[PDB]
Amino acid sequence: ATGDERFYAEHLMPTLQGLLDPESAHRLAVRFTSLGLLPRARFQDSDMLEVRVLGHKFRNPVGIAAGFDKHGEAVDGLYKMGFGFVEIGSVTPKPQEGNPRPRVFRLPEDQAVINRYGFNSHGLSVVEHRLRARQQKQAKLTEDGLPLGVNLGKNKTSVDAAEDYAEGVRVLGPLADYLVVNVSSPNTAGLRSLQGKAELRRLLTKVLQERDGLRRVHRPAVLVKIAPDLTSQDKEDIASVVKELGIDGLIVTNTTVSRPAGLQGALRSETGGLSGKPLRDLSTQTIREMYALTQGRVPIIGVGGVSSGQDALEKIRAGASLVQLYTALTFWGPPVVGKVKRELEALLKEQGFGGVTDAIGADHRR
Ligand SMILES: Cc1cc2nc3c(=O)[nH]c(=O)nc-3n(C[C@H](O)[C@H](O)[C@H](O)COP(=O)(O)O)c2cc1C
Ligand SMILES: COC(=O)/C(C)=C/CC/C(C)=C/Cc1c(O)c(Cl)c(C)c(C=O)c1O
Ligand SMILES: O=C(O)c1cc(=O)[nH]c(=O)[nH]1
Repeated sequence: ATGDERFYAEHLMPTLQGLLDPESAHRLAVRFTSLGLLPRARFQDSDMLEVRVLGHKFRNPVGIAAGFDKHGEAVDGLYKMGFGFVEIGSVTPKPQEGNPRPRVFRLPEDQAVINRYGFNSHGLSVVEHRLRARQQKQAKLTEDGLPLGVNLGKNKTSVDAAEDYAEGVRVLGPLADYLVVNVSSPNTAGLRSLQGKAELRRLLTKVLQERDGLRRVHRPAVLVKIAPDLTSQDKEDIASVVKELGIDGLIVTNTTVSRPAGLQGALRSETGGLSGKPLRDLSTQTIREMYALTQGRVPIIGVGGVSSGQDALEKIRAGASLVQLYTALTFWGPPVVGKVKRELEALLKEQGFGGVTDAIGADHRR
């Protein structure tokens, strides 16, 4: 372990969190990232960490989850942190404010966060222009194993959900290596009902048609991001639709509306999605289920409570080809990225895997 890891985790981050309200801290973190006010990412990615999936090379399998850089303001700073891929968003078609403040809450005793942002978004046009300003820089990054994902949401007041996602595909699809159809935010009324079989098939047919209409060089993979709170029936239905339509992958999972027994944080009963440690194993089990239901043939990006190499490898062994983290960054700061990667490499060696690829879904073959 490094001096920076300890300094950030034990001193700098908790001291600053003591001084800054959650959303102010989030805004400052985005600003610091965009400005490159970041510690040295000392860890060099080994060949063992490379993954080929979704029509792309990923230099390492650790990405930043959606919701950190909602508006595509900090993409390059996120690569400088050592993330193998960056996901921005969620982005809505029209700009919208989201919910009133406060709308993000720390649960320090649980290493968790609850948020009810409600898709605060600069909107498609602003994000489009932001991504266009660095489009060729991104093309080079992608070629060098550092892909970009764009996560799409829907406006609060929109009368046609499928048309919102279609607009996102048309506007940001040409700027993305992959798109995410986010049907799992707990903070937009009626959104999670789009995970239902009939609604999902209709929505995804339209999304895929719009994607297929993009020029070849500008044609992204399409993934669906799902909740950790689905019934067994819901999961069976999603797997069926994914296979029927040839959806490129799944992101598993969004935040939970559950409140696991044992939460200690004073703010545990705030409305919103819960992330971090209490979500971890619920998310891992959802990855495990979805991998089995799709016969290991559908790439999964595993997300929820990853804060160590062990957390990452558990999701990989459960069936994730790639992982993301967010809440761990909020507690431990930028050095957490190198920590996860270093620990993951060590564990892969210890468990006799030649690399990440060999470990994907390994628990299912035990
Ligand atoms: C403050 C906050 C905002 C988020 N915003 C989004 C979002 O806009 N779109 C999305 O798909 N997921 C969003 N998420 C969910 C994360 O992408 C991720 O699925 C979830 O937090 C679990 O990972 P973690 O435990 O590493 O944070 C957000 C999470 C947090 C904590
Ligand atoms: C990348 O940011 C940094 O390196 C530093 C030192 C940021 C200072 C502000 C800070 C202590 C942020 C921690 C924090 C938070 O405390 C909370 Cl609650 C959230 C939601 C986020 C979202 O990114 C978050 O980053
Ligand atoms: O904007 C939000 O509230 C949000 C979206 C999402 O998909 N997940 C989440 O936890 N929050």
